[PDB]
Amino acid sequence: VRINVLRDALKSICNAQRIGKKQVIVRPSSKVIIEFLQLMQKNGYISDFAVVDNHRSNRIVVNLIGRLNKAGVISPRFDIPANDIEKWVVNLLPSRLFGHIILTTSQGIMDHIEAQHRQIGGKVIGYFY
Amino acid sequence: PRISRHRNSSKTYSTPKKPFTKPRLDAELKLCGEYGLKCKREIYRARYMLAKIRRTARNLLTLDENDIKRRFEGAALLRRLHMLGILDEEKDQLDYVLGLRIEDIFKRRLQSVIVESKLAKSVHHARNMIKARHISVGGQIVNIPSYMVRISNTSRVAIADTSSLAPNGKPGRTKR
Amino acid sequence: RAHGGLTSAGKVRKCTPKKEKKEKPRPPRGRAYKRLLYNKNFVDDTLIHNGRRLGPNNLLIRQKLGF
Amino acid sequence: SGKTSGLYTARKLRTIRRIQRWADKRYRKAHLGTWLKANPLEGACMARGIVTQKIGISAKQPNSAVRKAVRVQLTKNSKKITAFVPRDGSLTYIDNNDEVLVAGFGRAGRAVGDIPGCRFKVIKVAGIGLLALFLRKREK
Amino acid sequence: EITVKVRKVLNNPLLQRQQCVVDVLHPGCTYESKEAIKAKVAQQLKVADQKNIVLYGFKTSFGGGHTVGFCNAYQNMDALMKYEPGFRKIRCGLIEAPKPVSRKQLKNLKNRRLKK
RNA sequence: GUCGCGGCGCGCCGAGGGCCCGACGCCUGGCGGAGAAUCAGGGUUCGACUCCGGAGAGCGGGCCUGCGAGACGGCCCGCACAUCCAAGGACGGCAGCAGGCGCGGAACUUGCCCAAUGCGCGGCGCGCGAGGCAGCGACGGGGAGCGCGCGAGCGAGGCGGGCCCACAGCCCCCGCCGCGCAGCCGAGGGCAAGGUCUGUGCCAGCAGCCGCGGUAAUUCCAGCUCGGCGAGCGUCGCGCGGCGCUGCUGCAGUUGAAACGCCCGUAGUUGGCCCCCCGCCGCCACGAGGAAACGGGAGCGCUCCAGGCAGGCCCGUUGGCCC
Repeated sequence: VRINVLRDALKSICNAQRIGKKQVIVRPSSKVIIEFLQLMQKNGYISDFAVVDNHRSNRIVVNLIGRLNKAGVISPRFDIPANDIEKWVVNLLPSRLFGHIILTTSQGIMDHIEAQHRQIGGKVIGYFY
Repeated sequence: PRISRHRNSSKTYSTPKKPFTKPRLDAELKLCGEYGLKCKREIYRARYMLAKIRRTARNLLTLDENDIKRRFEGAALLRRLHMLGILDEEKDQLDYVLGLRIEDIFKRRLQSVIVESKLAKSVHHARNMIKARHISVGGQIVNIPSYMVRISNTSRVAIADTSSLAPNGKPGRTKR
Repeated sequence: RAHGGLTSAGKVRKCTPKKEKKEKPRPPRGRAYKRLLYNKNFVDDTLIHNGRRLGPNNLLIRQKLGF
Repeated sequence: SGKTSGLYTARKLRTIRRIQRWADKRYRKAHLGTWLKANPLEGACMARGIVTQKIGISAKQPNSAVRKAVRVQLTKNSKKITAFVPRDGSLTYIDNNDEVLVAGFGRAGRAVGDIPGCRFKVIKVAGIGLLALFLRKREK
Repeated sequence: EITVKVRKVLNNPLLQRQQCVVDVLHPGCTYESKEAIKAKVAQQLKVADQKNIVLYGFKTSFGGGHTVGFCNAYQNMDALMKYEPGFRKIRCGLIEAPKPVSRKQLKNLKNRRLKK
């Protein structure tokens, strides 16, 4: 059954953007999906996301602004040395200047840039550009 | 046992991965003709060091400006090149180091500094003159044509105090 | 009798006539050789460039070297 | 295929590599140890030997020639090697049962060119390299 | 010119000496020997005794000669005789040279004397 | 019993201890790490030898002396394989250093000295095949040469010095005398360089590979030219890269090699969401402590360099700092 939920939803978001659909319905909802969506909304790759809470897992309806090229999950959630986060960006993201690798840290889920800013390593939830 | 084993040595000359490329080969012959280089091994030593210095600047590039290591290494790398007279004195930035070409290393040659001083008026005559040690860098007679004069010693390089021009004794054909 | 085999040991090497070396002067071995090869191609541009460069061993370029 | 990628699947990944790394013919020849035991030149650049007989081999078609060769018994392993003496007419330089140094043709135990069954070729005869004899740099 | 200015002077109270770096700025032809240089060396040293001054290690540099050598100048000749490597003192004649065996000969005799 | 803990030996008393998270057994042309090679990153490969720790001194044992050795340039015995010999007896051990032999494709002088670098012995200097120094030495690394000039000029040498050195030497510096001095693979392509003349005629040969040679060969044997490298160039073996052709990054399985015929299934591996607030996890950052050489790197003109930690009219001159 669904072992990775973020990946299944992000693939749907990319699939809707391919057929130019603004609104997508993500059937499984999770706090990690919630946070991943919040970070994309801040960087403005996605627009407002509205969660229809149900008495079960929950579903999220996300309005897209048509500005995301690609999103992804890294399985398994590897351990990254804070020093080598640059290597992960060099290969996964195109260009040091553009694109966001999304990490998880004891401080909190954070951007690769923010991770460099305080030099804290962590686990990679996924990546969006 | 035998501290001769403890003494070390290094590979200073790098061969081309692609050995026979007609455009690169001919350009190397031009460099060899223009700068009076003996063999393509001569060029390789200069090419290797241009690469490593530029690589060091690229390593410093991935460091933040004024990083303790970046500032310390950055100051030293820039200092040595203008100290030798290879890089523009005013620029003193990593980006300017990235543009350096082996022509700069060739210009540092003592045999090169002579054709600019008009002492031998021929790289091939400069090479010949250095072999007979008729050129002295500020009180140091030099038999080797790649002295790599540092910027200050260009004023010092001159015909040798030993018999030659303005002779100490009888030099060459006057002697023989 | 086409195979020949061990009986045909030698053959064209033994059959060949001996044409002698022509006496030649030494080349200017040294950076000078590089200097003179440079004066053959990039400087002059006559020995190789008959109007345009024809290559180091072209038959037209030969005989212009007296060969 | 999922290529077992879990955070706790690191023995499986290691196991798969060690078992499936043996499929490659070149890795197999290199690390099985079968070549070392079976090589007439076992971990040697070359070996001394006596010429069993001077016999030419007919070349594989299309090429058609009798490439003069010498069968050679090695001093180190007493195995018989078929070594091609090279250049032109160099078989004459060799006499039956002369000392001969032989080195591989250069395909690492594989036959080189039209000669059939020639994993090796002659380099020196009775102390004198065959080219040195051929160019007359050093005579027999 | 024998420009032996004498640098890095160090008085050794323990060895009763004043060893010192020496530089000779002579142009063109070589300085005329160690012993001739020694006469000027004593004057610069100011020891005023010619015998106790001696230079260990002389190298003339490529081209121009700025030889660096280390003159040992002692307060007393008998301090020099108490504290001088025998080989250098053998060269200067301060001490004579009782010529030895072949070192191997000492070993061969030692082996036989052990056999006794 | 030992210096001492311990199945470490002995009696006694039970029934354990290990294992598909691979035990046990077997094999290894298995010393291990510091490190090395190759290289974007990740990997791969190799650890004889310098430093460290082990282990052994033909092979097994067993020992006394000693503060410490189960010591072999101690002893004793069993097993080999020896040497001296007057035949009664005696006496071994170069995985020390030279040197011999066997073997292998493969590897140096029965060379000289303790003066440093240490160490042994005792306040008054000897011992050291440790180590140094020379010899051989294309393992290799680095620097110069074979020209240049219209006629300018050396260094390679030689001969005396200076100096070096345990003494020699070599270097370098002086005066004189002055002998520049190249090869090894190729030109059909890949892959740089002849739409030249000879021979030969699927022969001889060439050719890593594709190919050339069958009487007009761009491929052989020669000449001629030309190319590439360079006091080096070719050849063979291997490692790495190439090769994302081992795939963690990062490979494929319809048909090029390849989804087990099908299904249950234990280990194994993987497991929707969900509680903020601590506890153990793992995880991440930051310390602390644990040899250098080595890799990097500061500073520095060995005449230049490969070097070296030196140097200089001096940080308390340096030799940081990282690994």
